[PDB]
Amino acid sequence: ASVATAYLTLKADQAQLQLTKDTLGTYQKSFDLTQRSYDVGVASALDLRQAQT
Amino acid sequence: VSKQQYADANAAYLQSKAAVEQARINLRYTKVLSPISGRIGRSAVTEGALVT
Repeated sequence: ASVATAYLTLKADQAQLQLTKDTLGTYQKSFDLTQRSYDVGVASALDLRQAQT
Repeated sequence: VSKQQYADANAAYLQSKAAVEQARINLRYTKVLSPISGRIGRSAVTEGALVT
């Protein structure tokens, strides 16, 4: 039972890692669009800092 | 602030500065100034008359 528990825990945490790796890319694309919108002059630094955080 | 917000604020400020000049024109019209320099005749209207 301990071996099966640890194997299922690893199987779950790898999927968690992949899904967080997708969420990070989504946040990175949103930051790139906010940086473009700030470099053209439509957004301010207050939105750029939130997209950075 | 962004540059577009400053452009909007500058546009609104300049529109108000033109509206107050539009008011100053009509305020300058109530003191009817002589358009040219010359000899003035007699006044066809007196004090208390309504003009249009």
